[PDB]
Amino acid sequence: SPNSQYLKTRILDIYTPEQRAGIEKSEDWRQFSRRMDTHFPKLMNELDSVYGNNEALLPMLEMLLAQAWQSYSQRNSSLKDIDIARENNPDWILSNKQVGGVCYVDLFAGDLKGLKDKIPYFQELGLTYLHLMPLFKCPEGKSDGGYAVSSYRDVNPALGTIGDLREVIAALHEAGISAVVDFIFNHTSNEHEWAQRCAAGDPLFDNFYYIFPDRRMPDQYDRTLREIFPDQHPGGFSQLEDGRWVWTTFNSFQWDLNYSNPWVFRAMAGEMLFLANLGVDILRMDAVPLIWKQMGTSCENLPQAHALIRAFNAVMRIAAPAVFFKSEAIVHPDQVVQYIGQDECQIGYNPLQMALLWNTLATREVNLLHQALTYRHNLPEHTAWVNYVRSHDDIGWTFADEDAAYLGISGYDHRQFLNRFFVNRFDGSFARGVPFQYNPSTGDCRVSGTAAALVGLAQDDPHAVDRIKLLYSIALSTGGLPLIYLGDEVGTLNDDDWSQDSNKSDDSRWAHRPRYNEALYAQRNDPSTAAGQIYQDLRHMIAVRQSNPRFDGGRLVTFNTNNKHIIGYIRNNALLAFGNFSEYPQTVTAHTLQAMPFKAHDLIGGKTVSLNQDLTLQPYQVMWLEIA
Repeated sequence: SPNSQYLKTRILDIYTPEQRAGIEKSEDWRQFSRRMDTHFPKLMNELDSVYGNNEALLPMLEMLLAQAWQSYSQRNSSLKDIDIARENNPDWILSNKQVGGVCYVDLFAGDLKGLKDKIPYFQELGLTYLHLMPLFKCPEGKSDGGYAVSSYRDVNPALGTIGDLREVIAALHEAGISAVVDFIFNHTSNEHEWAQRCAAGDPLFDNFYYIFPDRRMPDQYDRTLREIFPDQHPGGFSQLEDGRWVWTTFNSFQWDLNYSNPWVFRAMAGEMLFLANLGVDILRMDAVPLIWKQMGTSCENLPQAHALIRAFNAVMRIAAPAVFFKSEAIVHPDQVVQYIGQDECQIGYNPLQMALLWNTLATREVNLLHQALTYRHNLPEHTAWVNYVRSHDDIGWTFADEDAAYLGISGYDHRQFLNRFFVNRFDGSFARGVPFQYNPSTGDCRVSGTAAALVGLAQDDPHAVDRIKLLYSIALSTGGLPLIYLGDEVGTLNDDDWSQDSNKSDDSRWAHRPRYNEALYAQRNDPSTAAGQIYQDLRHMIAVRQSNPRFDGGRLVTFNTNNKHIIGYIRNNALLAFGNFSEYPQTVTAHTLQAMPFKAHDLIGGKTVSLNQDLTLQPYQVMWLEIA
């Protein structure tokens, strides 16, 4: 094994003796060299554990670090300031000041120039964090909504150019907003140069994917593979026109990159460095669990997958310290947290909390949510959750069967009910959702639909607006970076005309992917409209959250309310939150509140609340009570 000093002197060899002396004395090299010393041992250890005595490891690493230096050398000085800032403030992600949003550039604002025009609106809403959906080249028609990448460098012409993208990031940065983009590193589209060249038998792209001669290995692999999109194909493999079979976890036009090849890592680390230099603050690590395969296993959450993401982490610690990771691990809760670490993904989506928010609206019972908040919320130091109500994807019921069993709940049966309820196939259901990927061999099913459609706003349920307010309050107050699915703040309903479009007809997720609703955004300042009610509520909660330090950090302690319909938790021993999930008034008794101060200010309603008597919460009422 080499070391940091060794590789530094080999990196410098591209300069003639005269230049070398000037480079070694410079600021950029000093910082790069210092960071090499601090972080290279982690990088070496992580890559060694995956590749071992692979002949390609040394020369790949020298090539990678040579590019890391070039990349950091070129790096704009504005970004180097954020590098130093975040290097000295690892907990920036954990501040109550952070409130995030997500949107498609096309659907929300037409193009990138239009998105830039929407930046004053984001400031009005209070956003410090904006996730922009896949921006780069993708095949015509079906492309998993941008997640089948055909070019990591060529921006979608319908969205604009790379120059427009740079202007956006710069304008966002001026407005105090972090730019967040997808790092689609598990797979490319079948029309990507790498894909074509690999399949053509170009030796330069040998083993960039997993291509098999026949069904022998596919059949063996399929024994233990989960099916993500059963509607498209069975198992995890698709057949090429020449009869060969390729690894396709998702759609058949999405080919799994082969990380068992150390050159695929270098390739993707090179793409990561490019995104860093555009000024991306947070990379959303798409489909993290799938990047390592092994016969006999589910090819999910494998030790080598975690190792590799930690290798990517070290590359950023060396060449772009500002760049943080957002893990997309939509899996078992035990496996979800294993991606969250300072040396892996600093943050990650919190599907457990999200799925239970919706569960609790359906059952009216807080049990699973309480359990999850009690035992699975707190994280290691310098890490945070991304708490959300809805997203661009379907909802999966990813609670732990083991957890639910402790509460005498059958996981399988409960998911049957949830799916039936949220697609309006249970008596008296307020939800108006659409089935997604019903699998008849596994009984599994997911749910599409917007937040507003799932709470009952489409049929004007009198309780609808209060349900949205309740859900977002919890995402905003539990601890973690809250993410708003833009459009939710005005109660945007489904695109009910999704399925008659043949490019979308087999993908029900398009139902909750509607265009900018001009009518609802026009109503946002009108307190008589649902759009206005929702908007003022969320804006108020965003304001409170950002200005009140009782929300700071990601730690919480649950408070047993002794009412099965009411959630309770405490932040920083100073903010006590209650959330009523029943559509009827519900009471927290004087007996339960004995330890609390006699009176407390409620940041939601603005009133003083007397806690030395019974406390009756209105249907779906939320309280944020300052107790210290």
